[PDB]
Amino acid sequence: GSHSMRYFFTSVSRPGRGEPRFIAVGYVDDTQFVRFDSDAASQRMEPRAPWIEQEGPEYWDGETRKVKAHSQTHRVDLGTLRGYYNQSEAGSHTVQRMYGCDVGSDWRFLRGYHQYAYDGKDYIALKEDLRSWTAADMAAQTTKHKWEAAHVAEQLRAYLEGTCVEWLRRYLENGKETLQRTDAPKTHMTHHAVSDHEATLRCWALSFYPAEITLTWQRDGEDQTQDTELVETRPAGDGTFQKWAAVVVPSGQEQRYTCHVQHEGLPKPLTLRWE
Amino acid sequence: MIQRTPKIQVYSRHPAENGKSNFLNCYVSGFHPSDIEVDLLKNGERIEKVEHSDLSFSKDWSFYLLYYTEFTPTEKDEYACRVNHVTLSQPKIVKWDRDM
Amino acid sequence: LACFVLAAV
Repeated sequence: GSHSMRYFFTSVSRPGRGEPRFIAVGYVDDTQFVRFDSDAASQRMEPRAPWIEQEGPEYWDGETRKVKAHSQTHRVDLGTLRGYYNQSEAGSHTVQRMYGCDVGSDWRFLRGYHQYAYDGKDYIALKEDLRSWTAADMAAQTTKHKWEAAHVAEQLRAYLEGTCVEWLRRYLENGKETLQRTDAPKTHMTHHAVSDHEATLRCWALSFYPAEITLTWQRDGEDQTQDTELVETRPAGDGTFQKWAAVVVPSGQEQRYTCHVQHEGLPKPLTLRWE
Repeated sequence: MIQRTPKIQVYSRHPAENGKSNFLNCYVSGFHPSDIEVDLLKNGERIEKVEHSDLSFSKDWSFYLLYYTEFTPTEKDEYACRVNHVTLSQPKIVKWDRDM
Repeated sequence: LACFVLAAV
Protein backbone atom coordinates (compact mmCIF):
# COMPACT_ATOMS: atom_id res chain seq x y z
CA GLY A 1 0.00 0.00 0.00
CA SER A 2 0.89 3.67 0.49
CA HIS A 3 3.91 4.76 2.53
CA SER A 4 5.41 7.77 4.29
CA MET A 5 8.59 9.16 5.79
CA ARG A 6 8.40 11.71 8.59
CA TYR A 7 10.90 13.50 10.79
CA PHE A 8 9.87 14.99 14.14
CA PHE A 9 11.89 17.48 16.12
CA THR A 10 11.19 18.83 19.57
CA SER A 11 13.09 21.68 21.18
CA VAL A 12 12.34 22.75 24.73
CA SER A 13 13.86 25.77 26.48
CA ARG A 14 15.28 25.33 29.97
CA PRO A 15 15.52 28.80 31.56
CA GLY A 16 18.12 29.00 34.32
CA ARG A 17 19.13 25.43 33.49
CA GLY A 18 21.30 25.73 30.37
CA GLU A 19 20.80 24.70 26.74
CA PRO A 20 17.41 23.57 25.35
CA ARG A 21 16.54 19.86 25.08
CA PHE A 22 16.60 18.65 21.47
CA ILE A 23 15.08 15.37 20.34
CA ALA A 24 14.73 14.14 16.78
CA VAL A 25 13.17 10.97 15.44
CA GLY A 26 12.67 9.62 11.96
CA TYR A 27 9.92 7.24 10.96
CA VAL A 28 9.13 5.19 7.93
CA ASP A 29 5.40 4.58 8.24
CA ASP A 30 4.94 3.48 11.85
CA THR A 31 8.52 2.27 12.30
CA GLN A 32 11.15 4.52 13.88
CA PHE A 33 14.66 4.12 12.42
CA VAL A 34 16.79 7.06 13.64
CA ARG A 35 17.06 9.27 16.72
CA PHE A 36 19.00 12.18 18.17
CA ASP A 37 18.84 13.25 21.79
CA SER A 38 20.75 16.23 23.18
CA ASP A 39 20.71 14.51 26.59
CA ALA A 40 22.46 11.28 25.52
CA ALA A 41 26.13 10.26 25.27
CA SER A 42 26.91 10.10 21.55
CA GLN A 43 25.81 13.53 20.31
CA ARG A 44 25.32 11.70 17.01
CA MET A 45 22.39 10.47 14.93
CA GLU A 46 21.79 6.86 16.06
CA PRO A 47 20.11 3.93 14.22
CA ARG A 48 16.91 2.48 15.71
CA ALA A 49 16.15 -0.10 13.00
CA PRO A 50 18.21 -3.05 11.64
CA TRP A 51 17.86 -1.96 8.00
CA ILE A 52 19.50 1.43 8.55
CA GLU A 53 22.56 0.00 10.30
CA GLN A 54 24.00 -0.97 6.92
CA GLU A 55 24.39 2.71 6.03
CA GLY A 56 28.06 3.74 6.01
CA PRO A 57 29.86 6.44 8.04
CA GLU A 58 29.24 8.95 5.27
CA TYR A 59 25.53 8.66 6.09
CA TRP A 60 25.96 8.86 9.85
CA ASP A 61 28.46 11.73 9.74
CA GLY A 62 26.25 13.76 7.40
CA GLU A 63 22.98 13.19 9.18
CA THR A 64 24.73 14.03 12.45
CA ARG A 65 25.87 17.36 10.98
CA LYS A 66 22.39 18.04 9.62
CA VAL A 67 20.45 17.33 12.81
CA LYS A 68 22.91 19.36 14.89
CA ALA A 69 22.16 22.30 12.62
CA HIS A 70 18.41 21.73 13.06
CA SER A 71 19.23 21.96 16.77
CA GLN A 72 21.15 25.22 16.39
CA THR A 73 18.36 26.71 14.29
CA HIS A 74 15.73 25.82 16.89
CA ARG A 75 17.96 27.25 19.58
CA VAL A 76 18.01 30.61 17.81
CA ASP A 77 14.30 30.24 17.08
CA LEU A 78 13.36 29.89 20.76
CA GLY A 79 15.08 33.23 21.41
CA THR A 80 13.37 34.81 18.43
CA LEU A 81 9.89 33.56 19.29
CA ARG A 82 10.16 34.76 22.87
CA GLY A 83 10.82 38.24 21.50
CA TYR A 84 8.04 38.01 18.93
CA TYR A 85 5.58 37.43 21.77
CA ASN A 86 7.46 39.49 24.34
CA GLN A 87 7.61 36.54 26.74
CA SER A 88 9.80 36.45 29.88
CA GLU A 89 12.84 34.18 30.31
CA ALA A 90 11.03 32.50 33.20
CA GLY A 91 8.77 30.14 31.31
CA SER A 92 9.89 27.15 29.30
CA HIS A 93 8.63 27.11 25.71
CA THR A 94 8.40 24.48 23.01
CA VAL A 95 9.21 24.39 19.33
CA GLN A 96 8.04 21.48 17.19
CA ARG A 97 8.81 20.72 13.56
CA MET A 98 7.51 17.96 11.33
CA TYR A 99 8.20 17.34 7.65
CA GLY A 100 8.08 14.34 5.31
CA CYS A 101 6.52 12.87 2.17
CA ASP A 102 3.82 10.38 1.17
CA VAL A 103 4.06 7.98 -1.74
CA GLY A 104 1.19 6.00 -3.25
CA SER A 105 1.13 2.26 -3.90
CA ASP A 106 3.29 2.89 -6.97
CA TRP A 107 5.86 4.53 -4.67
CA ARG A 108 5.32 7.77 -6.58
CA PHE A 109 5.19 11.09 -4.75
CA LEU A 110 1.77 11.99 -3.34
CA ARG A 111 2.04 14.73 -0.72
CA GLY A 112 4.59 16.93 1.07
CA TYR A 113 4.56 18.38 4.58
CA HIS A 114 6.47 21.00 6.51
CA GLN A 115 4.86 22.24 9.72
CA TYR A 116 5.99 24.33 12.64
CA ALA A 117 4.44 24.69 16.09
CA TYR A 118 5.10 27.00 19.03
CA ASP A 119 3.91 25.94 22.48
CA GLY A 120 1.71 23.17 21.10
CA LYS A 121 -0.18 25.09 18.42
CA ASP A 122 0.17 25.76 14.69
CA TYR A 123 2.65 28.56 13.91
CA ILE A 124 3.48 28.25 10.21
CA ALA A 125 2.88 25.42 7.76
CA LEU A 126 3.78 24.82 4.14
CA LYS A 127 0.63 24.25 2.11
CA GLU A 128 -0.13 21.26 -0.11
CA ASP A 129 0.88 23.04 -3.33
CA LEU A 130 4.33 23.39 -1.72
CA ARG A 131 4.50 27.01 -2.93
CA SER A 132 2.59 28.88 -0.20
CA TRP A 133 2.40 29.42 3.58
CA THR A 134 -0.29 29.33 6.24
CA ALA A 135 0.58 31.65 9.14
CA ALA A 136 -1.29 31.30 12.44
CA ASP A 137 -0.91 34.97 13.39
CA MET A 138 0.89 38.27 12.79
CA ALA A 139 4.04 37.02 14.53
CA ALA A 140 4.03 34.06 12.15
CA GLN A 141 3.40 36.59 9.38
CA THR A 142 6.85 38.05 10.02
CA THR A 143 8.30 34.56 9.57
CA LYS A 144 6.23 34.05 6.45
CA HIS A 145 7.70 37.17 4.88
CA LYS A 146 11.19 35.98 5.81
CA TRP A 147 10.63 32.62 4.11
CA GLU A 148 9.04 34.14 1.01
CA ALA A 149 11.97 36.51 0.56
CA ALA A 150 14.42 33.62 1.07
CA HIS A 151 12.31 31.35 -1.16
CA VAL A 152 12.21 28.55 1.38
CA ALA A 153 9.13 26.89 -0.14
CA GLU A 154 10.98 26.17 -3.39
CA GLN A 155 13.89 24.69 -1.43
CA LEU A 156 11.47 22.44 0.44
CA ARG A 157 9.63 21.31 -2.68
CA ALA A 158 12.89 20.00 -4.15
CA TYR A 159 13.52 17.92 -1.02
CA LEU A 160 9.95 16.66 -0.53
CA GLU A 161 9.36 15.75 -4.20
CA GLY A 162 12.90 14.43 -4.75
CA THR A 163 15.36 13.50 -2.00
CA CYS A 164 12.61 12.60 0.48
CA VAL A 165 10.82 10.22 -1.89
CA GLU A 166 13.98 8.71 -3.40
CA TRP A 167 15.33 7.82 0.03
CA LEU A 168 11.98 6.51 1.24
CA ARG A 169 12.11 4.09 -1.71
CA ARG A 170 15.59 3.02 -0.63
CA TYR A 171 14.48 2.30 2.95
CA LEU A 172 11.44 0.37 1.69
CA GLU A 173 13.76 -1.88 -0.34
CA ASN A 174 16.45 -2.40 2.32
CA GLY A 175 13.81 -2.86 5.03
CA LYS A 176 11.41 -4.85 2.82
CA GLU A 177 11.18 -7.70 5.34
CA THR A 178 9.70 -5.47 8.05
CA LEU A 179 8.36 -2.37 6.33
CA GLN A 180 6.49 -4.28 3.62
CA ARG A 181 5.00 -6.76 6.12
CA THR A 182 1.33 -6.75 7.09
CA ASP A 183 0.35 -8.31 10.41
CA ALA A 184 -3.40 -8.95 10.58
CA PRO A 185 -5.00 -8.28 13.98
CA LYS A 186 -5.76 -11.13 16.36
CA THR A 187 -9.18 -10.43 17.79
CA HIS A 188 -11.20 -11.42 20.84
CA MET A 189 -13.87 -9.94 23.11
CA THR A 190 -14.30 -9.48 26.87
CA HIS A 191 -17.33 -8.96 29.11
CA HIS A 192 -17.64 -7.25 32.50
CA ALA A 193 -20.63 -6.54 34.72
CA VAL A 194 -20.97 -2.80 35.49
CA SER A 195 -24.07 -2.90 37.68
CA ASP A 196 -26.58 -5.74 37.67
CA HIS A 197 -28.37 -4.36 34.62
CA GLU A 198 -25.38 -3.16 32.59
CA ALA A 199 -22.27 -4.83 31.20
CA THR A 200 -19.26 -3.69 29.18
CA LEU A 201 -18.27 -5.43 25.94
CA ARG A 202 -14.68 -4.77 24.89
CA CYS A 203 -13.48 -5.47 21.35
CA TRP A 204 -9.75 -6.27 21.13
CA ALA A 205 -7.36 -5.95 18.18
CA LEU A 206 -3.80 -7.15 18.90
CA SER A 207 -0.46 -7.83 17.16
CA PHE A 208 -1.23 -5.83 14.03
CA TYR A 209 0.90 -3.85 11.60
CA PRO A 210 0.64 -1.21 10.41
CA ALA A 211 -1.16 0.80 13.10
CA GLU A 212 -3.99 2.10 10.89
CA ILE A 213 -7.16 0.29 11.97
CA THR A 214 -10.90 0.83 12.41
CA LEU A 215 -13.04 -0.58 15.22
CA THR A 216 -16.76 0.09 15.06
CA TRP A 217 -19.64 -1.19 17.16
CA GLN A 218 -22.92 -2.03 15.46
CA ARG A 219 -26.20 -2.77 17.18
CA ASP A 220 -28.78 -4.79 15.26
CA GLY A 221 -26.37 -4.23 12.38
CA GLU A 222 -26.50 -0.43 12.60
CA ASP A 223 -23.54 1.81 13.46
CA GLN A 224 -23.40 2.96 17.06
CA THR A 225 -21.51 5.94 18.44
CA GLN A 226 -23.37 6.67 21.67
CA ASP A 227 -22.15 4.67 24.68
CA THR A 228 -18.94 3.68 22.88
CA GLU A 229 -15.28 4.06 23.91
CA LEU A 230 -12.25 4.16 21.58
CA VAL A 231 -8.76 4.16 23.12
CA GLU A 232 -5.74 5.62 21.32
CA THR A 233 -3.88 3.00 19.27
CA ARG A 234 -0.85 1.87 21.27
CA PRO A 235 2.55 0.21 20.62
CA ALA A 236 3.10 -3.32 21.95
CA GLY A 237 6.88 -2.83 21.99
CA ASP A 238 7.64 -5.47 19.38
CA GLY A 239 6.77 -3.60 16.21
CA THR A 240 3.07 -4.46 16.46
CA PHE A 241 0.12 -2.37 17.66
CA GLN A 242 -2.96 -2.74 19.87
CA LYS A 243 -6.36 -1.09 20.20
CA TRP A 244 -9.72 -1.72 21.77
CA ALA A 245 -13.26 -0.38 21.46
CA ALA A 246 -15.92 -0.83 24.11
CA VAL A 247 -19.64 -0.34 24.54
CA VAL A 248 -21.84 -0.41 27.64
CA VAL A 249 -24.97 -2.53 27.21
CA PRO A 250 -28.12 -3.59 29.07
CA SER A 251 -27.61 -7.07 30.51
CA GLY A 252 -29.45 -9.65 28.40
CA GLN A 253 -28.94 -7.60 25.24
CA GLU A 254 -25.32 -8.54 24.54
CA GLN A 255 -26.24 -10.41 21.33
CA ARG A 256 -27.60 -7.24 19.70
CA TYR A 257 -24.05 -5.94 19.37
CA THR A 258 -21.25 -6.67 16.92
CA CYS A 259 -17.75 -5.28 16.69
CA HIS A 260 -16.42 -4.79 13.20
CA VAL A 261 -12.73 -4.78 12.38
CA GLN A 262 -11.03 -3.24 9.33
CA HIS A 263 -7.30 -3.66 8.59
CA GLU A 264 -5.26 -4.22 5.43
CA GLY A 265 -4.02 -7.53 6.85
CA LEU A 266 -7.64 -8.65 6.71
CA PRO A 267 -8.89 -9.77 3.26
CA LYS A 268 -12.44 -9.31 4.56
CA PRO A 269 -13.54 -7.27 7.61
CA LEU A 270 -14.07 -9.30 10.78
CA THR A 271 -17.38 -9.28 12.61
CA LEU A 272 -17.30 -10.32 16.26
CA ARG A 273 -20.14 -11.33 18.56
CA TRP A 274 -19.99 -12.10 22.29
CA GLU A 275 -18.74 -15.72 22.54
CA MET B 1 0.06 28.14 26.18
CA ILE B 2 -1.73 24.88 25.35
CA GLN B 3 -2.13 22.52 28.29
CA ARG B 4 -3.06 18.93 27.48
CA THR B 5 -3.70 16.19 30.04
CA PRO B 6 -1.91 12.87 29.40
CA LYS B 7 -3.93 9.76 28.51
CA ILE B 8 -2.55 6.74 30.34
CA GLN B 9 -2.68 3.08 29.31
CA VAL B 10 -1.06 0.32 31.35
CA TYR B 11 -0.79 -3.07 29.65
CA SER B 12 1.43 -6.03 28.74
CA ARG B 13 3.21 -6.60 25.40
CA HIS B 14 1.98 -10.19 25.15
CA PRO B 15 -1.08 -11.79 26.75
CA ALA B 16 -0.29 -12.37 30.43
CA GLU B 17 0.60 -15.84 31.76
CA ASN B 18 1.67 -16.20 35.40
CA GLY B 19 5.24 -17.51 35.43
CA LYS B 20 6.00 -16.57 31.80
CA SER B 21 8.19 -13.50 31.17
CA ASN B 22 6.70 -10.48 29.39
CA PHE B 23 6.91 -6.70 29.12
CA LEU B 24 4.85 -4.23 31.14
CA ASN B 25 4.04 -1.03 29.27
CA CYS B 26 2.88 2.41 30.24
CA TYR B 27 1.80 4.52 27.28
CA VAL B 28 1.24 8.24 27.87
CA SER B 29 -0.15 10.25 24.98
CA GLY B 30 -2.03 13.40 24.05
CA PHE B 31 -0.19 15.57 26.60
CA HIS B 32 1.47 19.03 26.51
CA PRO B 33 3.92 20.36 27.36
CA SER B 34 6.49 17.57 27.24
CA ASP B 35 7.81 17.52 30.82
CA ILE B 36 6.34 14.36 32.31
CA GLU B 37 7.08 11.93 35.15
CA VAL B 38 6.46 8.26 34.40
CA ASP B 39 7.15 5.45 36.86
CA LEU B 40 6.34 1.76 36.87
CA LEU B 41 5.45 0.30 40.27
CA LYS B 42 5.54 -3.23 41.67
CA ASN B 43 3.58 -3.62 44.89
CA GLY B 44 3.76 0.13 45.36
CA GLU B 45 7.53 0.45 44.91
CA ARG B 46 9.10 2.05 41.84
CA ILE B 47 10.85 -0.15 39.28
CA GLU B 48 14.40 0.86 38.29
CA LYS B 49 15.07 -1.17 35.15
CA VAL B 50 12.66 0.74 32.91
CA GLU B 51 13.28 1.97 29.38
CA HIS B 52 11.46 4.57 27.31
CA SER B 53 10.91 5.58 23.71
CA ASP B 54 12.24 8.71 22.07
CA LEU B 55 9.85 11.64 22.53
CA SER B 56 7.53 12.08 19.55
CA PHE B 57 4.16 13.68 18.82
CA SER B 58 0.91 13.39 16.87
CA LYS B 59 -0.79 15.38 14.11
CA ASP B 60 -2.21 17.69 16.80
CA TRP B 61 1.27 18.30 18.29
CA SER B 62 0.47 16.38 21.50
CA PHE B 63 3.30 14.19 22.83
CA TYR B 64 3.45 10.44 23.43
CA LEU B 65 5.97 8.18 25.18
CA LEU B 66 6.27 4.47 25.87
CA TYR B 67 7.75 3.30 29.15
CA TYR B 68 8.41 -0.44 29.34
CA THR B 69 10.02 -2.99 31.66
CA GLU B 70 10.65 -6.73 31.57
CA PHE B 71 8.61 -8.66 34.12
CA THR B 72 7.08 -11.99 35.03
CA PRO B 73 3.46 -11.58 36.17
CA THR B 74 2.18 -13.58 39.13
CA GLU B 75 -1.17 -14.15 40.80
CA LYS B 76 -0.24 -11.91 43.76
CA ASP B 77 1.97 -9.11 42.37
CA GLU B 78 0.24 -5.77 41.70
CA TYR B 79 1.61 -3.42 39.03
CA ALA B 80 0.77 0.21 38.30
CA CYS B 81 1.92 3.25 36.40
CA ARG B 82 2.52 6.52 38.24
CA VAL B 83 2.32 9.70 36.17
CA ASN B 84 2.87 13.36 37.09
CA HIS B 85 2.25 16.40 34.86
CA VAL B 86 1.46 20.11 35.32
CA THR B 87 -2.13 19.31 34.28
CA LEU B 88 -2.54 17.08 37.35
CA SER B 89 -3.62 18.23 40.83
CA GLN B 90 -1.95 15.09 42.20
CA PRO B 91 0.03 12.28 40.50
CA LYS B 92 -2.18 9.74 38.72
CA ILE B 93 -1.74 6.05 39.46
CA VAL B 94 -3.28 3.58 37.02
CA LYS B 95 -3.35 -0.09 37.99
CA TRP B 96 -2.57 -2.87 35.55
CA ASP B 97 -5.65 -4.98 34.85
CA ARG B 98 -4.81 -8.05 32.80
CA ASP B 99 -8.45 -9.07 32.44
CA MET B 100 -9.45 -5.79 30.75
CA LEU C 1 17.49 11.16 4.96
CA ALA C 2 16.68 14.54 6.51
CA CYS C 3 16.34 18.01 4.97
CA PHE C 4 19.13 20.62 4.89
CA VAL C 5 16.73 23.53 4.50
CA LEU C 6 16.98 25.34 7.82
CA ALA C 7 15.42 28.79 7.69
CA ALA C 8 15.11 30.62 11.00
CA VAL C 9 11.78 32.07 12.11
